[PDB]
Formats: sequence, structure tokens, C-alpha cells
Amino acid sequence: INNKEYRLINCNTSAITQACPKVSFEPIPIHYCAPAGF
Amino acid sequence: LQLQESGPGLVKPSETLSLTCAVSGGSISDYCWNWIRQPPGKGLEWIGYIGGSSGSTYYNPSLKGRVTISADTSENRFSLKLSSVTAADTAVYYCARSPITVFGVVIFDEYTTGNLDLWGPGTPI
Amino acid sequence: DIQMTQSPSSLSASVGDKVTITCHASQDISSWLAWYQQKPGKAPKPLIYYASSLQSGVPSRFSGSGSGTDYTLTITSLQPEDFATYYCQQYDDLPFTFGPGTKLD
Amino acid sequence: TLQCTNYAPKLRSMMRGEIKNCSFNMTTELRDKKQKVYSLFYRLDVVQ
Amino acid sequence: DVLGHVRMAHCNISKATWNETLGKVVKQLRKHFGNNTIIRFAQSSGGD
Ligand SMILES: *[C@@H]1O[C@H](CO)[C@@H](O[C@@H]2O[C@H](CO)[C@@H](O[C@@H]3O[C@H](CO[C@H]4O[C@H](CO)[C@@H](O)[C@H](O)[C@@H]4O)[C@@H](O)[C@H](O[C@H]4O[C@H](CO)[C@@H](O)[C@H](O)[C@@H]4O)[C@@H]3O)[C@H](O)[C@H]2NC(C)=O)[C@H](O)[C@H]1NC(C)=O
Ligand SMILES: *[C@@H]1O[C@H](CO)[C@@H](O)[C@H](O)[C@H]1NC(C)=O
Ligand SMILES: *[C@@H]1O[C@H](CO)[C@@H](O)[C@H](O)[C@H]1NC(C)=O
Ligand SMILES: *[C@@H]1O[C@H](CO)[C@@H](O)[C@H](O)[C@H]1NC(C)=O
Ligand SMILES: *[C@@H]1O[C@H](CO)[C@@H](O)[C@H](O)[C@H]1NC(C)=O
Repeated sequence: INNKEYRLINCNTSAITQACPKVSFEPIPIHYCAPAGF
Repeated sequence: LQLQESGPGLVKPSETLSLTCAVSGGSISDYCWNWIRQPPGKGLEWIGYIGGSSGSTYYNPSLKGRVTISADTSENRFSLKLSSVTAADTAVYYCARSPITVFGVVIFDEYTTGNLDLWGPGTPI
Repeated sequence: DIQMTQSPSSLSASVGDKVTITCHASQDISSWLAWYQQKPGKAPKPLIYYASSLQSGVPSRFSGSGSGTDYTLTITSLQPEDFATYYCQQYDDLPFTFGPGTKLD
Repeated sequence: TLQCTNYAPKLRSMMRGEIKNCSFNMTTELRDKKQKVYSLFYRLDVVQ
Repeated sequence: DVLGHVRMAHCNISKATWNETLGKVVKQLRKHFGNNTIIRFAQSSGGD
């Protein structure tokens, strides 16, 4: 900002939502399927 | 253009003084009209003024209340009334014309005025 | 209620002298100052409006200038018709006020 | 709380008293600091 | 701030056109009340 005074970068543009610690970020494969008629 | 005043030459204590001023050679709607007081031996004191086409009035905080100023453009005349006249209100009264420099809508008093361009003969009271 | 003073209150002068009359405002009035000349028994007549603009019909011998709180009126040739009491009118803000006046003699 | 004065105290026309110059603190990007803000409001939006 | 004079917001309507339009409105309006009545117009009364 100007032991020194600092701020988080997010306070310049956006409030941060804390990710829930119980939700994994491991990739899981997803299959895309056509609807009837396609 | 001539301004000519009239009215009683003196009123009794607690009576209302009513002075008039006629405009000859011009029109009230295009100018603002001021009343100025001058007690004997003293300088000038502004009483109040009324606009032309807008009809708005302003009064001095001195002579608090009491002062009514009006105009009637159908006869090209205007008048001043001062209620509850006391001994301290004896003075020479003048009517005067002031120009209007218009920057906006004239009916909203969007103009600069306050200069006195023409004075009447005066009416000692 | 804007206050106005004048200096000198009485200025001694002879015929043909160059004279200056000053006016001092309690606050900046943005050049909205008018000068008037009054004779005993008569209504005052206009001289100058908006601090420096000469009124039509007034001799060219009259001039003036100033700014802020300090304004002056200059008379370059004091002829007998000019021995009068001069007044400053402040119309920048309402109520309108006048100074005490300066007498020439 | 706003601290307001008239925007144009020398106006002799309509809009006299209609626009007020109001001072207030107001927050900043950080929760630990406040600023000082001067802004104008219309009379119809501000009550004493 | 205001980069110039403070002025009143306003709106202009032609006077002759409005008077003619109002005359047309009264002429048609009389059909539901009678031809010997007086139709008067006035401004609003209460509310904000
Ligand atoms: C609703 O109807 C009303 C009434 O007609 C309109 O009010 C007019 O509004 C205009 C501005 O919007 C006013 O114009 C001003 O006129 C002044 C006097 O004009 C005469 O003198 C000049 C020379 O000084 C001539 O050129 C002119 O032809 C006239 O003979 C001007 O002095 C004003 O000047 C100011 O503005 C100009 C910008 O144009 C600046 O350059 C100047 O320095 C100065 O700041 C201005 O031109 C007009 O006077 C008003 N009339 C009345 C009767 O009040 C409303 O505008 C109208 N509104 C709508 C929405 O239709
Ligand atoms: C804050 O954001 C602006 C753009 O909104 C950016 O230019 C600036 O660099 C940012 N501050 C820092 C410290 O990066
Ligand atoms: C803003 O906050 C400060 C805190 O010290 C206070 O003194 C000040 O009066 C506040 N401003 C207004 C307009 O209330
Ligand atoms: C409105 O403006 C138009 C031009 O845009 C003009 O022809 C018309 O006369 C104006 N009417 C009024 C009432 O000002
Ligand atoms: C204009 O208004 C007057 C009433 O003020 C009315 O008598 C007259 O008929 C109106 N003009 C038109 C064309 O309707």
C-alpha cells in the first residue's frame, strides 16, 4: 500500500468467496449425450 | 423613459404608507424595479425589489416583515406598502429601474440584476 | 448583510484637480460594484456599473477599476458640477447595500 | 448522517435551496479506513 | 460540480396547440354529460 502495510489483490476488484474445503477439485470424466431425435 | 412617484407626504404613527411609481416610456415586464430609502442626512438604504415578467419579489432583512412590493403591468405601474410606520421611517423614497441580463429563463428569475440605471424625482415622507 | 466602507470620508479638492475615491468591501464581490453621484435635494444618478463599465450619457472624464475587495473611481477634471457625494452600491449578493458616501469640496 | 449547506447561497432564482452540498464519511476499499466525500443532492432526496 | 450557472429544469409546450387540443377534448367530452354543462379543468390535489 505504502514491517510494511499491504492489502490483498482482490480488494482492488472483487470480494473473494472461500472455497468449501470439503469439495474436491480432482477432474472426473463427463460424458455428453444427445437428446432424443439427435 | 421617465419614472414618477406619488403617494402621501406623511402618515401618522402605526399607519401604512403606500407609495406608487409610474413608468412612462417603457414597460415593467422588461426591467426589475427597486425601492430605495434615504432618511434625511443619511445615505441610501435598499428596501426591496420586484421583477418584471416573473413577478418575484425580494425584501431587505431590515424593515423585517411589513414591506410589500407589487406591480401591475396593465397600467405600467408599481407600488410599495410599509405597514406600522414609525418615526424612524421618515425618509425620501425613490423608485428605480434596473436592467436584466438574461442567461436562462426570464420567468424563473434566471438573470443578473441589481444595478440602478434610472432614478425618479423622489418623494419626501 | 455585506458591509462597505469608503475612503476618504471627505476629500478636499479644487476645480480641475484629478481625484480618486476608493471603496472597500468586506468580501470579494466579483466586480459587481456600481458608482452613483448624488447632489443635495436630488436623486442620485448612475456613473459606473459592473465596477468598470461607464453608463451611457456620463462624460468620458469619469473612469474606474478594481477587483476583489478594493475598487476605485477616478475623476480626471473636477468641474463644478462634480462636487457631489459619491456612493458605492454592492449588488453581488442580497440585500443590496450602500457605503457611507464620500463628499467632495 | 449528512452535514449539508446550500450549494449556491447567492442564487436569486429557482434552484435556490434545491441543491445541497452534503459532506459524509463513506467507506473505502478497506474496512479499516474511511474517507471524506463531498457531493451535491437535490432537496427532494434529503430530509432534515 | 456545475460547469456554469445553476438553472431550473423545465419543459416547454406550445400554448396554441395545447389550447386547441383541450378544446377538442371538451367538445368530445360534452357528449357524455350534456351540451348545457360547464367543463372545468384543475390541477391535482393530494399525494406526493
Ligand atoms: C422555453 O421557452 C423559453 C422562452 O422562449 C426559452 O427561454 C430562452 O432560453 C434561452 C436559452 O436557452 C435564452 O437565450 C439567452 O438569450 C439572451 C438574450 O438574447 C438576446 O440578446 C442576444 C445578444 O446578447 C441576441 O443574440 C439574442 O438573439 C437576443 O436578442 C442571451 O444573452 C443569452 O446568452 C447566454 O447564453 C449564450 C449561449 O447561447 C452565451 O454565449 C452567452 O454568453 C450567455 O451566457 C442566451 O442566448 C432566452 O433569452 C430565453 N428566453 C426567455 C424569454 O427567457 C427556453 O429556452 C425554452 N426551452 C425549451 C426547452 O424550449
Ligand atoms: C488495481 O486495479 C487497477 C485497474 O482497476 C490496476 O491498474 C492496478 O494496477 C491495480 N493495482 C495493483 C497494485 O496492481
Ligand atoms: C466523518 O467522521 C469523522 C470521524 O472522526 C467525524 O469527525 C466527522 O464529523 C464525520 N463527518 C460528517 C460529515 O459527519
Ligand atoms: C420544440 O422544438 C422544435 C425543434 O426541435 C420546435 O420546432 C418547436 O417549435 C419547439 N416547441 C416548443 C413549444 O418549444
Ligand atoms: C383558447 O382558450 C380560450 C380560453 O382561455 C378559449 O375560449 C378559446 O376557444 C381557445 N382557443 C381554441 C382554438 O380552442
